[PDB]
Amino acid sequence: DSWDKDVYPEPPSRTPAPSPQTSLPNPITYLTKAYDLVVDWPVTLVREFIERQHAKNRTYYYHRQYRRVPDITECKEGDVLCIYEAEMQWRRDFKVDQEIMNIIQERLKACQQREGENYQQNCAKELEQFTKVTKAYQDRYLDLGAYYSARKCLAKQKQRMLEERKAARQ
Amino acid sequence: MMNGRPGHEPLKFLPDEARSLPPPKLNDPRLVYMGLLGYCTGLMDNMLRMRPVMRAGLHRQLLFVTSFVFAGYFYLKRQNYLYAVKDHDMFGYIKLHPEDFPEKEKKTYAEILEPFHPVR
Repeated sequence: DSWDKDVYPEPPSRTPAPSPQTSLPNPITYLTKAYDLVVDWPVTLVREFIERQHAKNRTYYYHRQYRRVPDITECKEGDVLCIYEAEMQWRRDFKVDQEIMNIIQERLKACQQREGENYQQNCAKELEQFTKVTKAYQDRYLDLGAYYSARKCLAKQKQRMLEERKAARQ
Repeated sequence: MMNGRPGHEPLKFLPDEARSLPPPKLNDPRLVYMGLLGYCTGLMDNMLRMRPVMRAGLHRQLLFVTSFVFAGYFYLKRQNYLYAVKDHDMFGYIKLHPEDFPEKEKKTYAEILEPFHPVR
């Protein structure tokens, strides 16, 4: 499992013990035992062989990290070099925010499927997280247009802060 | 507009100041295209004279390519001199009249307020 429960939380399963009142045999138990002995054993054998071959030929890869270039707020207008660097950084952060929204939505869907009939009560914190991140995403990225850019995002943020400051006057 | 400049020799192809310029590299796309045009001229001349297009008149095709490259080289050197002296005059005039070309201060994107136009 390459994933972690810090970013994909999952409550621990609570399965009940079997309490068979009837004297009839369980065909599900018979079929699961037969299915294990017929299918799961050769599959785990060939997977162990593949894993030991990978251990024989083990390689590593890394996750690239970008240093923080100066923001567009300190870039002079008409200076296309620093403007280009800030625009590329903004597009990178935009893609990261898209994947953050994907993570939150997937977490919410997992909560809904796990709870089932109790999703209106037990997914309150997941829905709250989804609502808060949706509101923040709408505040930073909505209505930018097809030609979205760091300049347009900055102009939208300046307009929103001006409206908030004018509302805070009274 | 540059014919009335000071120190303008009349009907001079390549004045001595052009000798300060670096010459064309002699294998550069402009001269290569000039030679290609000369070869195409030779082929078209053969086809219009109803000769074999490529295997006829090899001396004629060689002369076409050679003359095109030669004339293109000297004309390219002249045009390089003309553009160089144009930029020289422009920079000199800018240095001579700095009050008509002030260095404007471009503010950063933190003091200017670009109006936001929402697409929705």
